Amino acid sequence: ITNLCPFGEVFNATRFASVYAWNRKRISNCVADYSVLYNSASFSTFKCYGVSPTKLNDLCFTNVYADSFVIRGDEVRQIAPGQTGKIADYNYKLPDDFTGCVIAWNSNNLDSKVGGNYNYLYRLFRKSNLKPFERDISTEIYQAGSTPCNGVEGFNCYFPLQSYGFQPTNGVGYQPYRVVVLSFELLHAPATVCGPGS
Amino acid sequence: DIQMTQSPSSLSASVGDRVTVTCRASQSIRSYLNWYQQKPGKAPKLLIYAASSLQSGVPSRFSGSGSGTDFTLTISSLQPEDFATYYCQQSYTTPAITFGQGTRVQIKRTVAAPSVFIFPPSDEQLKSGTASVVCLLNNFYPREAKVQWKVDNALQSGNSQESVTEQDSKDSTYSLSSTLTLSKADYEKHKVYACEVTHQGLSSPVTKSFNR
Amino acid sequence: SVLTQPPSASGTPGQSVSISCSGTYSNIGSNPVNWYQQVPGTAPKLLIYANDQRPSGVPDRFSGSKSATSAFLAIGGLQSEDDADYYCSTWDDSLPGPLFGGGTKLTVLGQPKANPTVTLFPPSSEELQANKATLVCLISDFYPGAVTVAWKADGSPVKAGVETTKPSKQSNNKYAASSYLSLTPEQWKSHRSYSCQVTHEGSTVEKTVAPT
Amino acid sequence: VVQLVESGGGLVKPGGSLRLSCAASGFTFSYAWMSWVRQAPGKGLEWVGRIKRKSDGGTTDYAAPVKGRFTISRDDSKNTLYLQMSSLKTEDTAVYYCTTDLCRSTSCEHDAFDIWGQGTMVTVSSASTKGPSVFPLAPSGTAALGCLVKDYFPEPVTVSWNSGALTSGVHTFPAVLQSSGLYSLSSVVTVPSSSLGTQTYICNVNHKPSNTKVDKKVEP
Amino acid sequence: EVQLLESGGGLVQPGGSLRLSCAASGFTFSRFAMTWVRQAPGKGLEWVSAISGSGGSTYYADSVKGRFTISRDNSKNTLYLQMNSLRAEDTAVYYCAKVGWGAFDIWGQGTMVTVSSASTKGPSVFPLAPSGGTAALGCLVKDYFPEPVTVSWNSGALTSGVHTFPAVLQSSGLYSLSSVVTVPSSSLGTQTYICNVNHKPSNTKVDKKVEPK
Ligand SMILES: *[C@@H]1O[C@H](CO)[C@@H](O[C@@H]2O[C@H](CO)[C@@H](O[C@@H]3O[C@H](CO)[C@@H](O)[C@H](O)[C@@H]3O)[C@H](O)[C@H]2NC(C)=O)[C@H](O)[C@H]1NC(C)=O
Repeated sequence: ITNLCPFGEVFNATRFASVYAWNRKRISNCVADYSVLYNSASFSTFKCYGVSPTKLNDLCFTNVYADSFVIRGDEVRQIAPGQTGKIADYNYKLPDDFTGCVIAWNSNNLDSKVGGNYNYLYRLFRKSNLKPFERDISTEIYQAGSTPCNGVEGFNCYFPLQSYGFQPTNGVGYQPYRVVVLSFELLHAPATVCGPGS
Repeated sequence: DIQMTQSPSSLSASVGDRVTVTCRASQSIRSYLNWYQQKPGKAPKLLIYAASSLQSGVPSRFSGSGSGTDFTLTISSLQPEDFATYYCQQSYTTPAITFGQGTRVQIKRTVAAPSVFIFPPSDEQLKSGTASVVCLLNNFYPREAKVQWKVDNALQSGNSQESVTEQDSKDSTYSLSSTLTLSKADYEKHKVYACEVTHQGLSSPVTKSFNR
Repeated sequence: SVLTQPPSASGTPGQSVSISCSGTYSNIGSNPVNWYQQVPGTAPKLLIYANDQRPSGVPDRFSGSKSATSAFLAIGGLQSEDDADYYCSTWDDSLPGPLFGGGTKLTVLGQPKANPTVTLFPPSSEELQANKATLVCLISDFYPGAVTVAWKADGSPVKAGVETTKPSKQSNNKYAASSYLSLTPEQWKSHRSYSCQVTHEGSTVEKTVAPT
Repeated sequence: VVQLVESGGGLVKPGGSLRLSCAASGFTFSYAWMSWVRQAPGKGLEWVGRIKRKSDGGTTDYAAPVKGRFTISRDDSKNTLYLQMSSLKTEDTAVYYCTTDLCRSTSCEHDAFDIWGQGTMVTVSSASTKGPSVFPLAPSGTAALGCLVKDYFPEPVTVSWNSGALTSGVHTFPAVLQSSGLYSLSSVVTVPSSSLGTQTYICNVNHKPSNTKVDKKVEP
Repeated sequence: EVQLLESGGGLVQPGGSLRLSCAASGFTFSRFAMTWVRQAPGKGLEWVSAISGSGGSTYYADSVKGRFTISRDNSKNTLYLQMNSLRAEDTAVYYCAKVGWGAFDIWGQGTMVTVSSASTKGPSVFPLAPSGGTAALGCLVKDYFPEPVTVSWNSGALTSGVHTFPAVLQSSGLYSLSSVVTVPSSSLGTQTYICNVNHKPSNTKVDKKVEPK
């Protein structure tokens, strides 16, 4: 008798978090068949850094984290380690020594709305870039230049967030894409998340 | 334009029973469906958002499920405070939000006899030229009741106006009022005015009267 | 407190290029960067806002990037309509308004190279009798549209009196320019020859005139 | 803590115009989508329109039955939403609610209306205003006494008992429309018959459209 | 849809003043901050001044601080720029733009304001005498101010082969340009190549015949 990991709760969720407020669930004390995901064909992106999907079912880790969020199709490339741009710098930043995988798929038929889906938001302004796995959920008025803002929107003072406004008629590069990031942390503690081959 | 359809239009269940309300859209709305509760005289209250998510503070008895074009609101154990009209609403078309026609949820309970009172017309109203006799039907269920006005011994026909309160949120009973409107002279001409009520909770047709 | 851009850029149609823009941490590092396209004779059009965000209507071949103290505009699939001047802009933590770079003229080599036509005119006798002298040297039908003109009196480089326009596109989409040498009638007659040397893409054509 | 209070509205002749305002407090009005939702007497909820927040363009969208006649505007300076109604028809007679959605946190669900106002009644008809006449329904184990709000127009009227001290057993009936064209209702309350000697019961009737406030004492 | 129409531009002398105007259309003018950006001839862009939606906040660059005054009138969807103590360096095409997400998203086509300190002066026109079977002649119009001029040949009779080059701005503060006609060596036909230059601001009309030397 084996305890299987709750992946469907993460992959098959009614709502995904906005990338700026990305969601993280801990995976522990279960058995995960990773080859099921790698060979699912439903994922437009499946890139693993620090390991190979072929050996995932034979490896064990002490902790597994699933980070989920929605971004544009043309922003999925920024999830890889050592990239830059609006998402990598201001919203979600993977470390350069990242050990895990990056899984995305098109969600135009789930997260798009006629007239725009403004529920999915991204951070547009930030003075310093995000550090790996950092989460900034602030909504303070961003100040550009020297003029103080007094907490009001104006000529040099802007709201830090902006909606995606996903529409089903948008081009594929702009369509919503659900992303799931699996991180494989391994310490000198007992490993609790394993593949079927161990 | 997405149109929302609800069924049934009205229902009546006992306390502690499970109730189901369905919602249909003319086209798929994905998961952008919300459920609202509107008690009489109050503003709508959000119960379920995103098809299945329960709003904070809403009792766990309420749940929702569905996707695409078909959805369902469930109340696991109907309570007397749950009397209200329930609406589903779609937000898949952001520029054109539409609601469903609504479903009236009512409470089935044990028969309750009415406490009937009869009120003679005001003396100040008699000065103004009109006469109103109010007959109270208090805390009764079912709502079906028969109120017959009989001035002296003749049954009246077209001078009575009835109004019934909504089901009470605590005891799930109705209350009815029947007003007989006549001119001062017609009221001064006759003597005994009787309000005859017959109801399932009444062993006999109870008749309250006043003489003047 | 100043943004610096490379003054020019060149590419064949279809190629991709990258326009650079350097500064400080107080401007590009601690404030968002914008990019603007401007074809001569028009208003600047917004291409990139918030470092790497494209406003509505901007094709995806225009890309934005940013490092610690520098920003970059990438233009994939260079097209004829991309021959324009591109300005970076950002804010500085010490100023209330945004700063602009010097610009960067991107030339899309749509047509094959065309050597310039040079026509040097001596001063007119009427102008000489008016105690003035002007050497006019007209450059026409050259592509790309960039030239350097050098006047010489008996080989020695001239030191004053040279006024030259900027290149300007003609009806055939080839470019033209003109240069003027303002001399005194005494200086015009005190030399054996004056030469107008027009350089284009390394090679230079020369026309000379002499007093008669 | 978040609250919305509609103001304005009342009786208005067909073709007239009204401007409904609703006041926001307890939340950042500038960050919230604002909507209007109306409900005619016993007819169900209907979406009227909505104005997004400044950050998402501040654009408006209106339902078809009101497009071109109603104008929605916002004034973030004063935390107030406005609905400018014109060419009013008798079909526009309804209670108008102002409302915002579930996006004041990290999880955003626009057009899920969790905060609603109390709603202001807007009546559209050719009839004129008339103040009500209050008559006592004097009582005789359990006795019944009440007040009769006779002739008034338009809706609504406010009735309480001892300024909110008496609520148990209070039954304020829905207004009947008389053959006169004006409404009438009654508010009754059951009390222990021993209460008539020790306690005094008076009804507080208020008809804002007619600017009439009456406190009538129902004596045994 | 969104449109920004600018006006109120012209020529002025140092120390003078001029009020620029820009009418907005196609968007809610009260909700968006506006800005002025000028472009010197042949040079780059420079932010001039900014205004808040209601006018409660003004922003000025140090190069125009204390002299220029920005303002708007929401009762007419119009933004104004009041320029005082004009300098020669203030010469530029002043653009009208709407502020959006830290950038100027929509721009106006611009109005030209000129600080010269020069007199309206008529031009001096001299001929350019000619000499592979193609002859080139023309006439030089010198030291004229301000723009523009209109040069034609034989009162618009000859159109083919006429190239009028853009004018050069000299340190004189005066303009100069040249027009040339390239005809084949069959030049005896139009025996009189007359160049007609018109400077209306000067109302100076001067005709000059260019005879081959
Ligand atoms: C999220 O939901 C989807 C379905 O909505 C889940 O997909 C299912 O994936 C399994 C794994 O491959 C499929 O099973 C297979 O069936 C085929 C025949 O169809 C068989 O040849 C294979 O050997 C395998 O048994 C299944 O068909 C597919 N669909 C359904 C409805 O189950 C997906 O697994 C869910 N995500 C997670 C993380 O659980």
